[PDB]
Order: sequence, then structure tokens, then C-alpha cells
Amino acid sequence: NEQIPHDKSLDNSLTLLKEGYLFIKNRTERYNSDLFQARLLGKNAICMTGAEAAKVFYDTDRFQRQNALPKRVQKSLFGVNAIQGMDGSAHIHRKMLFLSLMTPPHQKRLAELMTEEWKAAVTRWEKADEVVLFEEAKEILCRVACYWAGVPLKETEVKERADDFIDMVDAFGAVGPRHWKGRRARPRAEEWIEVMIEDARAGLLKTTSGTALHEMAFHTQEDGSQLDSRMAAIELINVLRPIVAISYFLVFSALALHEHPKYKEWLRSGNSREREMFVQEVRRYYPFGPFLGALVKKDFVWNNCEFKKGTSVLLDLYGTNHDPRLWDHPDEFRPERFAEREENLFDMIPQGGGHAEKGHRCPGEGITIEVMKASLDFLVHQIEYDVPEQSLHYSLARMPSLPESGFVMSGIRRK
Amino acid sequence: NEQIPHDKSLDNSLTLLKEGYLFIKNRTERYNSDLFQARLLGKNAICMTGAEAAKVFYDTDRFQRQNALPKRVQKSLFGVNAIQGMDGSAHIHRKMLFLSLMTPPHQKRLAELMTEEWKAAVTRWEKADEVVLFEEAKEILCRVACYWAGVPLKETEVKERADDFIDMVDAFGAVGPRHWKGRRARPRAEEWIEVMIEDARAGLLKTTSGTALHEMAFHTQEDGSQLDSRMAAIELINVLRPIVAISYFLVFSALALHEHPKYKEWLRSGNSREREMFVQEVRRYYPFGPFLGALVKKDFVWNNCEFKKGTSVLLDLYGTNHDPRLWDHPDEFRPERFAEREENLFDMIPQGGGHAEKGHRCPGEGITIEVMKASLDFLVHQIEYDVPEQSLHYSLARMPSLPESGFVMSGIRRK
Amino acid sequence: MNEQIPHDKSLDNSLTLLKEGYLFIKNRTERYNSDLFQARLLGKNAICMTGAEAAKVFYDTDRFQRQNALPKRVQKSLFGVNAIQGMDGSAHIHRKMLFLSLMTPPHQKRLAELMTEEWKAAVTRWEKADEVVLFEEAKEILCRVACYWAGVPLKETEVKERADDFIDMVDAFGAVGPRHWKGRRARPRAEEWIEVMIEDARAGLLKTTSGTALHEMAFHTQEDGSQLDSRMAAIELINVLRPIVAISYFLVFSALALHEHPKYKEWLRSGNSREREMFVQEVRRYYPFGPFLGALVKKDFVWNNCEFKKGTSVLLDLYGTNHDPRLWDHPDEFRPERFAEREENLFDMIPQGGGHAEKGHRCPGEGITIEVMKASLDFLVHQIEYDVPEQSLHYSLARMPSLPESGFVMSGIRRK
Amino acid sequence: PPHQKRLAELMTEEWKAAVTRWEKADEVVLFEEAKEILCRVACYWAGVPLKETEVKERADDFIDMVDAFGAVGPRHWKGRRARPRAEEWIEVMIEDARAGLLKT
Ligand code: HEM
Ligand code: HEM
Ligand code: HEM
Ligand SMILES: CCCCCCCCCCCCCCCC(=O)O
Ligand SMILES: CCCCCCCCCCCCCCCC(=O)O
Ligand SMILES: CCCCCCCCCCCCCCCC(=O)O
Repeated sequence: NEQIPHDKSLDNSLTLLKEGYLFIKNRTERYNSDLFQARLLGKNAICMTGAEAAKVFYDTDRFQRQNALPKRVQKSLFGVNAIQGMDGSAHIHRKMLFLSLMTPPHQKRLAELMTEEWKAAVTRWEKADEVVLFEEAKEILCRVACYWAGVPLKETEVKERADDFIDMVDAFGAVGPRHWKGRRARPRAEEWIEVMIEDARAGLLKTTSGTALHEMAFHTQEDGSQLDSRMAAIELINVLRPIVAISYFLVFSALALHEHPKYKEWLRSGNSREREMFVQEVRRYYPFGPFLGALVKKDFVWNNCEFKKGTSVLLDLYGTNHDPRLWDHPDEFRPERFAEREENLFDMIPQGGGHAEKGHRCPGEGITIEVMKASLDFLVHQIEYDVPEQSLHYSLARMPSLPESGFVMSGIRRK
Repeated sequence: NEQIPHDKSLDNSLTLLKEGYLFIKNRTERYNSDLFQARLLGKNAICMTGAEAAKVFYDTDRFQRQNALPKRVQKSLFGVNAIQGMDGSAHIHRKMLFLSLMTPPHQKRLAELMTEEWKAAVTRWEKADEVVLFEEAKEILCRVACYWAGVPLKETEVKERADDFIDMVDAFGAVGPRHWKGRRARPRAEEWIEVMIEDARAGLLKTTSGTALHEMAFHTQEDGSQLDSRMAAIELINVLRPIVAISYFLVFSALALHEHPKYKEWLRSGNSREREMFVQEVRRYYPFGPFLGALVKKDFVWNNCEFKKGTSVLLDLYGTNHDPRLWDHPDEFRPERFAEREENLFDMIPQGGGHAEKGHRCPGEGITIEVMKASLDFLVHQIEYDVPEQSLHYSLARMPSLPESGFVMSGIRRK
Repeated sequence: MNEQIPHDKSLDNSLTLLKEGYLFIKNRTERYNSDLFQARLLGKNAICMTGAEAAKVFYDTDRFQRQNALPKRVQKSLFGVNAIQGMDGSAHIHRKMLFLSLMTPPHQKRLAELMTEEWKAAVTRWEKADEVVLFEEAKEILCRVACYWAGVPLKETEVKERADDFIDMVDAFGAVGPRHWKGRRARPRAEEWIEVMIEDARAGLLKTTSGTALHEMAFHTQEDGSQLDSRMAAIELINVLRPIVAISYFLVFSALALHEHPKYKEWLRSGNSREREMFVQEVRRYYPFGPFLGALVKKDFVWNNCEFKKGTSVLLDLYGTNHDPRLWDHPDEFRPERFAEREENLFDMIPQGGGHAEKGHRCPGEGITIEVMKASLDFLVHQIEYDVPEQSLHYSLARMPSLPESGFVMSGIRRK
Repeated sequence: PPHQKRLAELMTEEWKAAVTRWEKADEVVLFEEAKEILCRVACYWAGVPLKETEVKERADDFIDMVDAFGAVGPRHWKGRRARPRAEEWIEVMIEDARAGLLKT
């Protein structure tokens, strides 16, 4: 009873597990429409793609994030009742706290700490037979994130803290044991950080003004009250965990360098401009965030479709980032496409669209870019290495997707 | 005043632990009364026995089940706040859900799956030195129950899941370590099944209409709302666990065939009619459910006893099944006593009395009988085996009870 | 307001309290020449005091309350959540009478005698062992005796685990990091273990005996006649079992005192119960255990030219008061003879609290602690001879609680 | 007879001391108490050092050898595994005693 296409399959959630990052795109292509209806994740939903749909998706008067996604994502990736599900001035108030910790001075400090760690790892890498970049990245990022945040990290817990952080990320689009590893990792990380929050509030743990642990421990909401120690820990996890999740992008950028070697000498000849272009294309080209979920706040009409209050809407991030209407040859890795490109908040949304200060767009975008640029500079200039025979293939069905090998490296030598 | 027999001892709960299935009958015999007063399980109680008392016990205007038993039974056998403690229209509404899953077609299906599994196990049994029927029964029943319910069950977890189910059953009448194993097994099973409920509601787990997992996940109460995912998991476990608990009756059936071999050829020359009589006598003769607890809902007088509102009342299941006024030679195993016998809902109550549709009587009675008939048919026609030297003794003080050896078999060969 | 009252203005005072421990308050009362100073401690603006006169005001229940006084960390490790230590008013007195009813002189005598038989039985094994750690031996014996006297079943294969969980809770009350987390994990294990007992008892499924701690906690009724929650009843029973095991600290300090002051061995041997009580009291006064106590100002009042505002945190220095030269001549010296002909006072000797135990929060186990210490000291003096080999007997005044590092390891043990 | 008397008197002291522990226990298995007491008494009388944290495992190893002499299968294999552990544990004592590094 509508001109809006309707997928009437009742197993669509299971097909989403089968198709992953291509579920919405396969159907927007099939139905010749930027939007279609489908029962997904237990809700009658509308899936939409494209920059114009992203513009509507980020209209906070038309869309809310509360109760948008199933509880399984909060219990694994986000944390229960955290910022991802907040709306109104309360969300903006808490969003300002996250943004205050991810300013360019923070981005520069984090990238510089990573540069030091990469250079120091060379002396052990030269003595190893093989090195898995994903494993080295997750442990370096965990060590750097905690140090930069004032979070104590003993050397005997680095691997278990980093694995717990990655287990949460690796579980957001999974069922069965991969999803359960994140469900068990989250309570350990929350208990671990909440103790620091309580010790800090009693003065029994030294904190430093301007760092994430201190600002989370002593942040006050709009009513002047502090966050519950568990919520303060959860929101600190929403800083430490995604910094470790940069490991995925670091492996993808290394895979892109390997699969497209002409950009290797192109990066050496250039400077930070060419590294940023490469890093932006890594974020646009490779999969990470599949889609975003929202609920319709008030009845409205857009693109000849009636959005009723309460219906779930999913915005295809991967499809928008591979839209031929916005990107020429979208399925090709071409860093040159970002040369002299005007800033657009809705055609490139691997970490969200719109304004971070007025919406749910990722505030760690700058940190992600600067850490990637520094890690790319290290791979290009500091060391030479072989990429031995391995399964470099990554599955689009799997969410999040990662090359099975993890970019194993051998024959590592300093330049 | 009452002037009804009164056991004035203060350690009666400890005496119930040492006398078990005979505690109520020892005192009804001693007091020459169908009922007596006593302080049991921390409550001033009245124990009663006989079919007439069973008729009164199942008057839902006179009796309720809410708050009738200590919390220890919920936290081990039943689950907290499940069907066993419900009253009124809400209980009948949930009771219809269970009954819809245990109709004769379900009984036939479960019995047929059991036959197929028994026959396949012969190849393994012929190669083994000894086989413990109890351990084989619980694992087969667990795999058959989960497959029939639509509950996924990996081969690497069949033993643990079946052990967790049996631990809950083996703990309902225990104190100390035996009871604690059921207190620890219950949260494991609830968490295991609850994940399935939430995954099914999100469409991420395939379910099939008419199976237990589906019907529990999408059952709606009187107000049209579905159960909490934990409640739905608890009530699904109230289907899976008692199916595994049939292992007790299967072991007792083999013990009856061994201790009274005159019935082996009697069953051989007979058919389903003789298997019914044998299976029914196994349920009447051997102990399983000791007694049932209820609370007096309103003041009433029965058998010259004034039942005050709120007092605890225990109905002797075991003693009623061995009542010489209802069964000739009640302490003898005589399957022929069920030859062309009319339906009586209160003289034979090993799995409750009254109407299962209008009360708390076990809805799995038909499933239990049909699975027992199939397993008995298998032991009689399909294999020959030795019963080596073992302790086949079972204690009437241990609740639940089981032959100590578990009817270990050897020399197994197909026929 | 209180600009005259001295004021430590450091922002890291909670961290300095961790590194100074039992000496944090005395260092500043000596520094400021005052029984009173202000400081931000444990996340609250506080006033620290010391001396017998300060203790008198601290135990004025109209001026001070215990609810919300300490951080929740102490409840989650030592006390238990919402237990007797944080209660005020008639409800506190009611539950306090329950504890006192289990720690009367008949209970003190029973526990002390149970200790004596266990010490004597241990000699047979001690003679066959190369070395014996008194701290490890005490906590096991104290746990076995406390559970037996309380009616708490204790399997032989769980004695070490239960005793370790009790000490983990005690050893964590003044710590941060791993040492504190051990108590944070031990408490749920102990609470769950005891709560099943409370549930089985209330159902008649576990035998209890009137007059024993397990029975009295399981069937204690509040002012409104209702029973405690099964979890709360277990928590308060642990507030009896655990502190009995905690006597292991005092037992090691007593043996440390005999070794470090050998002249009192013959003094005790040539004496009787009088000299043992004097030695035991001096062990409690001289050695550290209870650092300070916390309370909230119940209502506005003025004392010692200081304005106490309702809600402000106040910490009473137990250690410093016990070493106050105004009350004890040569206070930093172990002199058991100082307790001969000592007038009984409720505010100058406060290692386990001050005031009246029946009208305040003073430790009701003081009598049990003394009687068990006397019997243990009697055994160490008359029953056995032993060597104290080379070991680290040092105990840090910054570590809360404190213990000689070795735990007074003994060797060459033989009967007398 | 002097060695017999000494071992019996050591046993007597151990039985008497055990009563304090037995009075607080719900149950006591005589076989398990006898094997541990005998192991401690035998080692002490022999001059063999025996830490309290190893009494159970040393006594278990001793009984495993005895309980295996007329058995086949797992019961016999327990003794076949306990013997190398006990032989190695005692040969180190012989080694140290002959070097004067263990008091005898
Ligand atoms: C590895 C690279 C990253 C990717 C692909 C990514 C992606 C995303 C996506 C898709 C969202 C949801 C956006 C929305 O709802 O509109 C998000 C939100 C968020 N991200 Fe990231 N992110 C990354 C790195 C980071 C880092 C390193 C941090 C922390 C320093 C971070 C912090 C956050 C926070 C706090 C939010 C919630 C923002 C809010 O709800 O207002 N992210 N991110
Ligand atoms: C092994 C044989 C079994 C025995 C001895 C047994 C016995 C009992 C007893 C004594 C009750 C309590 C009756 C009452 O309160 O009046 C009961 C209830 C119940 N049984 Fe069974 N049962 C058996 C098998 C099963 C099986 C195989 C299932 C599931 C397929 C099952 C499902 C239930 C349920 C759902 C209830 C609760 C009914 C209600 O409260 O309305 N039982 N059973
Ligand atoms: C025999 C073992 C012990 C038992 C059963 C015991 C019991 C208790 C109880 C029940 C309380 C709470 C009283 C209240 O809040 O009203 C308490 C408080 C206290 N106990 Fe003990 N105790 C024992 C040994 C000790 C020892 C050896 C010390 C030495 C450090 C000690 C020091 C304290 C302190 C400082 C308080 C707090 C006093 C206050 O808040 O005013 N106790 N004890
Ligand atoms: C099939 C399950 C449904 C899929 C749920 C998708 C969850 C949307 C959020 C994805 C954000 C990307 C995560 C990057 C790492 C981080 O920021 O923690
Ligand atoms: C300590 C006294 C016992 C407490 C009262 C026991 C009441 C429960 C009786 C239920 C018998 C049937 C249990 C087997 C089937 C199942 O798994 O549910
Ligand atoms: C940050 C320092 C903690 C504050 C001090 C908390 C209470 C100190 C006094 C209690 C000492 C009692 C310890 C032995 C008895 C017991 O086990 O309760």
C-alpha cells in the first residue's frame, strides 16, 4: 500500500548476517530506490542510502537515537545507556566532554606517542621471524591510549586489556561465540575502570586535569551532578576502546599499500598532504561501520515516503561511501580523489555525518586520521619488510571485516 | 482448636532430610490420620495424604501456589517466579503455552527421536566394556529435547548442558554440595538460553513456529506483552530440563525389568498395551516427586480440620501412590494392576493430580509415558545385555532417588 | 568561621595519607601544635582530631553520626554494605545488643579455652616441622575456633580458603590496587557462603543452637519484629567471624613483643593472669591496627574554638591518642607495667574504639580479643620453647593494617 | 623394639592431638586420617623432611603404590605413576645427605 519498495522476507536479519556491508546496497540496487522497507532486527524498518538520506538522518528534530538499536549492541560495543543512545541537550552536553578530549592538541599528542612506539618496536621486530600488524597495533594503541588518558596499565595486563577492547569491537555485528566474547569482555573492562573512577573521586588515585580519566571522573551533567561511577567508566571505555579499534584501519592501510604499490613511492615523494589523501581513501574504501540506526521522532515525509513516529531507520554508511553519484569509480582505491576536495559532511560518512557538536558523528575522527597518518609514515619511511604468503582476503559478510592474515610481516629491517 | 495430630518436634525439617519419601507416610501411619500438623521448611504446616486430600489440594479456590515453597526450590529446580508459583488466570494462560507443546503429536515426535537415538547407540555400546544407562539417557534426552525444541546444541557441549540440567534436578531435595551444584547450574543454563531468546527476537536466530524455542520467545501474556527474555528462558528450561529428568524413570524401568524378569517375555509377547502398564507401574512404584506444597487461600474445614488462611500444606505424592486403600499390594511392582483401568485423576499422582488445564498437574505426563514406552521397547526387543555386579540400591531418603550404579550394562549385542 | 583552626591546603592529602598511614594525623597535629586541623581527605572536606577529649566529643551521638561517613570502599571490603558500622539511632543500639549478647564473659571464656586446646594440639605438628609462621597458624586456628563456637560448619578442606578470605578482607581496608581488590573479591565469596547457611537455618534444614552466633543472627528480629534480610544476617555474622580471625595481627605483635623485650618472659612466667592482661593491654596500645575512625557532624556545634558544621567529615585518630604523651608516660615505649593499678578510662585507651559499647560503636569484641590474646600469650610462655631465626620482623607504620613482614616465623619448636 | 616403641608413642601423641580437630568436624574418614598421620610420623621418625603442604600428596603417593599391587587398569596405573615421583623425591635427599647438604 505504498510506492516505497518493500522486502517482505521474514528472515532478513539472517540475510543481513549473510550479506553484511552489502545488505542495504544490494537491495537499493535491486529496488532502484534510495530507500526500501524491511523487517530487520525485530523492527519494521526503512533502510536508506545516499548523502541526501544522511542529511535527513541527522535532522535531530526528525530522528532520535534512544531505543534505536537492540540491547545486544549496548551490551557488547557501546555500553548500556551511554552517549550513543542519548538525545536532546543532555546528549550535546555529554558530547562536549568527548569533543574536549579529542581536539587537535590531543590528536597530535596521540599520534606522537604512536610514532615513538612504532620506532621502538623495530628492534624487537628485527629479531622476530614474523609479526602480525593487527596484534602489534592493538597492544601499542592500548598502551598509548591508557598512558595518554592517565589510566594505569601494567605490562602484565596489556595483552588482556587490549584483547578485551578488541573483543568488544569484533562482536558488534556477530552472533554466537564471537558476539559472546564481547559480552564477557565488557563487564571486566567496566569493573576495571570503575575502580579507578571511585579511587580518583576519593583522591586515592592520582589524576591530571585535562586527561580523559580525570575529565570523566569529575564531569558534571546539566544538573551539576557527576556521572554514576559505572557510567563514568562506561564513557571512558567509549574513549579507550575505539582508539584500540583503529587497529582495523591500520591493517587496511597497510593492505592498501601492499595491493597498490604505486602509491608507496608517491607517499615518499610527498608529505602530509599525500598521507592524508591516502588515509581518507582507506576510510572511504574499506569496510568498518555498516549502518547506523535511529527512530523517527515525529511524523514526516521525505522522498515520497511517509516516516511514521517510532519506526526504525537504518542509514547505509558503506553504500553512501561507495555511491557512484558522489564518488567516481567508487569501488577503486584512488587516494587522488581527495586532492583538492571540498569539505562535505554527508558524502563521506565512515565515522558518521553532520556536525559532531550537533549530532552523534564520531568525535574521534581527527584522532583516527592523525594516528593513521603517523602509522602510515612509519610503514613508508622507517622500515622495509616482506609480506609473506598469507590469506590477505577480508570478508564483507563479516562485521567488522578484517583480513584473515592480519597483515603478517617478515624480514623487517630498519631503513 | 484443632485437636488434630501434631508432631511437636522442632527438628522436623532435618527429619524430613533423613526419612525423605517416607516422612509423611511414617507419620500418617503413626497418627492413624490422613493429616497431621508439623513445623516444616520454616512454616507451620499440615501434611496430608490420600486421593481425597489430593482432591482438596487441587481446589484452586482453597489453595494457592504463590509463596508455598522456600526460595531454594526456585533457585535450583524451577526458576524464580516461573509457572510453578503462579495462580489464577495468569497461570492458566501460561499453562496453555506448555500444553500446546506437549500434545500427542509432540509426544509421538519425541518418542520417535528417542527410538532413533537408542538404535544408533548400539554400535557404540557393542564396542564398550560397560555402559551406564543414566549417563547415556541424560545425553540422548538432552540432544533429543534440544533438537525437537529448536535449541542449537553443539556436540562439544552436550555433556555439560545435560549435566547442568541433571544438577538442577538432583538438587531440589538436597542440602550442601549436592544442592549447590544446582544453584550454580541454573544461572549457566538461564544465561545460555536467554541469549537464544534475544537473538530469536532480533531475527538473528532462526526459529520454527510450533517448536518450544519459538513459542516461548514470542508468547504473549494476557496483556498482549511478551515475557522478559529471562522469564522466557526460564520457562523454556522448564521444558528442556524435565525431559532430561526422564533419565530417572528410564533407569528405574531397566531396574524393574532386571528385578522382575517374568515381565520381559510378557512384554515380548505383548504390544503397546503391555508397555503402557509396565511404564505406568514404574511411575507409581518408584520414587521421584516426594510431595507438593501449597498455601491455604481461604479459611475452610475438611476432614474435621480447620485450615486457616496462609498455612502451608504438603500433599504426599509418594504415599498416595502407595496407598493400600487405592492400590492392592501397594509395595509390590505389579504392572497387571493397570489392565483395563478407568481414568482416575487423584489415585495416581506421580506427576501431580487433577486437570493439567485447570491446575498445576504436569503437562509433560504424556511425553514422559511415550518416551518411557519407546525406551522400554528398545531394551526389550533391540538388544541383549548383562547386568554385572553393581549396587542397584536406591535410597528412599535421597530426594530425588536413583539406583547408585545407574544400571551399568555390559556385554551389549544387537538382536 | 574557622580561619583560626589550622588548615592543610594540599590537594593530594589522600595520597599522602596512604604513604604516611598511622602517622598522617599525628604528624600534622604535632606540626600545627593543635588537636585539630582541616584537610581534604577521601573526597570530603574533613577535620582531623586526636586526644582523649576529642574522643569524648566524637562519641557524642547527638553531635556525630556514622551513616555516609566513610567511602563505600570500606563497606565493599571490611564491613559490608549497610551493616552495623554505618547505623545510627535506636536501630543501631538494637543490633548492637545482638553483637554484645554473643561477646559476654562466658563467650570470652569459651573462645579463649577453645584457643588453648588448639595451641596445645598444634605442638605435635610444630615439633615435626622445620619452620612455622605464627600468622598463618593463627588465622587457621582462629577460623576453625570461630566457626565451631558460632555453630558455622567448616570442612577441613576449606579451612585455609575461608581463613584467607577473612584476612583478605581485613588486609584490604586501608589499601589501594591489588591488595584492596583481594578483599573486594573475598567479601562476595564469604557473604554467599554464609547466606546459604542463613537460608538453610531459617528453613530448618541446618541445625542451629540457641545462644550461638549463627542461630542468633539468623533469627534476630529488628525493632519492628521483622527478621534481617538473609544477606544482611550473613553480613553481620561475618562481622563476628572475620574480626575473630583478625586477632592474628595482635597475636603476632604479642610474640613480636616477647621477642623484642625478652625481660618480660620471666616476668610473665613468674606471674599470673594479672601480668598477662597487662602485657596484652600494652600490645593493643603500642602496636598499630586501627588507624582512625570516621563520622559525619550530625548537627552544628562548637568545640575547641572550632565550628563543626553539619555534614562535614571528622576523623578521630586512634593511633595518636594511644601514643599521646599527655596520657601515657614514654608512649613510644613498650611498658606493660604502665597498666598496673591503671584507672579504667574509656577515652585514653581506644585501640578498638572509645566510649560505651552499649551506647556507641565501640568494638564489642574487646573482651574476646583480650581473653584470646592472654591465652595465646600463656601458651607461648609456658607450653613450648622455640627459636626466632633470621627474618624480617619489620612492620611499617605506613601500611594499613600493619604486620611484621615475616609473620614471626618460628623454628626448633619443642614442648616444655 | 626401641624403634617399635618410638613409632607407637609418636602415633599416640598424634591421635591425641587429632581429637581437638575431630571434635569440630562433622565426619572423619579413619583411612584418610590414618594415612596422613602415619606419613608424618614415619617421615619424622626416619629423619625425612616433610613440609605440611605436601603431607597429603606424599601420603597419597604412598597408598597409590600399595593399592596398585593386585590391580589392573587405572588403579594399577596410579601406583605406576606415584613410584617415580616418590623415588625422585627421596633420591634427592640421599644425594644431599651424601654431600652433607642435608642433616641426618
Ligand atoms: C577506527 C575508527 C573509527 C570509526 C570507523 C568510528 C566510527 C564511528 C561511528 C560509525 C559512530 C556512530 C556515529 C553516529 O551515530 O552518527 C561513532 C561514534 C562515536 N565514536 Fe567513533 N569511530 C572510530 C574511532 C573513534 C575513536 C578513536 C574514538 C575515541 C577517541 C571514537 C569515539 C566515538 C564516540 C564517543 C562516539 C559516539 C558519538 C556520539 O554518539 O555522539 N571513535 N564512531
Ligand atoms: C520425569 C518425569 C516427570 C515427573 C515425575 C514430573 C513431575 C512433576 C510434578 C510433581 C509437578 C508438580 C505438579 C503440581 O504442582 O501439581 C510437575 C510439574 C510440571 N512439569 Fe513435570 N514431571 C515429569 C516430566 C516432565 C516433562 C518431561 C516436562 C516437560 C516436557 C514436564 C513439565 C512440567 C511443567 C511445565 C510443570 C509445571 C506445571 C504447572 O505448574 O502448571 N514435566 N511435574
Ligand atoms: C574478637 C574479635 C572481634 C569482634 C567479634 C569484633 C566486633 C566488632 C563489631 C561488631 C564492631 C561494630 C560495632 C559498632 O558499630 O557498634 C566492631 C568495631 C570496631 N572494632 Fe572490633 N571486633 C573484634 C576485634 C577487634 C580488634 C582486634 C580490633 C583492633 C584494631 C578491633 C577494632 C575495632 C574498631 C576500631 C571498631 C570501630 C569502632 C568504632 O567505630 O567506634 N576489633 N568490632
Ligand atoms: C547484525 C548486527 C547489527 C549491526 C550493528 C551495527 C552497529 C553500528 C555501530 C558501528 C560503529 C563502528 C565501530 C568502530 C569502533 C568504535 O567506535 O568502537
Ligand atoms: C527439601 C524438601 C524438598 C522441597 C520440595 C520439593 C518439591 C519439588 C518436587 C518436584 C518433583 C519433580 C521434579 C522432576 C522434573 C523436573 O525436572 O521438573
Ligand atoms: C583509607 C583508610 C580506611 C579507613 C579506616 C576504616 C576503619 C579502621 C578501623 C577498623 C579496624 C578493625 C580491623 C580488625 C577487625 C575487623 O576485621 O573488623
